[PDB]
Amino acid sequence: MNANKQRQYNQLAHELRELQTNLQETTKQLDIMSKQCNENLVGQLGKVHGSWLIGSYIYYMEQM
Amino acid sequence: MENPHEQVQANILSRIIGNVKRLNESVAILNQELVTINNRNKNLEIMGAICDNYHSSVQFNLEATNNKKPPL
Amino acid sequence: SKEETLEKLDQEITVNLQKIDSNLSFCFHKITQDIIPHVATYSEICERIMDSTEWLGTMFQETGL
Amino acid sequence: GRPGEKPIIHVPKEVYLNKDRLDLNN
Amino acid sequence: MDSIDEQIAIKRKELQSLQKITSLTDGLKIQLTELNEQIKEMGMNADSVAQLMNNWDSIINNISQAS
Repeated sequence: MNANKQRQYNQLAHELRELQTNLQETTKQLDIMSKQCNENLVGQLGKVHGSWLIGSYIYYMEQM
Repeated sequence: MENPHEQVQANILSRIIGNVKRLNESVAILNQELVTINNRNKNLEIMGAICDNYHSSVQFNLEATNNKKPPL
Repeated sequence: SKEETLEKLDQEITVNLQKIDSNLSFCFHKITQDIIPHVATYSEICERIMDSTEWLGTMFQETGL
Repeated sequence: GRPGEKPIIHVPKEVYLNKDRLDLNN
Repeated sequence: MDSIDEQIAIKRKELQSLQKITSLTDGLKIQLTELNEQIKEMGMNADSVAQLMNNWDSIINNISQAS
């Protein structure tokens, strides 16, 4: 077949390999950042801080 | 003489290569942003760990002595 | 019909390549115009959370690092 | 990156004073 | 020119490869959209957490004013 088609497909393969590597990396990064979100932000920070705040709220509203 | 389909397909293949290159650039910048945001956010694990530890500490301190107040 | 098959397959390759081009462009637009700004908003929200918790940071770091 | 103020609760002494002393004068 | 059967078979294999490419790219599109939706959900959760944490500086300001 045509030489230009040959070279085009051949370097398409390389670009797709590199894209696959970048997708592995972004999967890793998204997993890590998600983990930080659900466990630290919401599971640890949000849960405990909201517990303190809402307990204070119910107590000081009971102060009526 | 040459089949025009061959030429048009070569052209569209060039376009697709360019588009894949743009996609690669965008994904690389996305990865950079994610790395930066995680590195900056690393302090929040510390904050959450200490807050959770303190919460558990006060909970068992109310358990240990009989000073735990009744549930409102 | 034996020659016509080659032309038919050529047309099929053309339309398929056009579909691939469209799909790849859609992916690029989706990423660039949606995911990156969302990540930026998440970063700003995390910074706001960090800002609201500075006084805890001082309270703890001043005496216990 | 600058550190926070060691006294967290800063008394707004200056703004209150600069006007309250004139109010007391008036 | 090359035996017709050879050309046609090569073109069929290019057909089937490009058909997998098409279906796979549609899958990639829907996957990216769903990932964007998930990031939106997680960002909204972070926004809610930030809104909850926003009471702390209000408390600090109230104490400073009452001082």
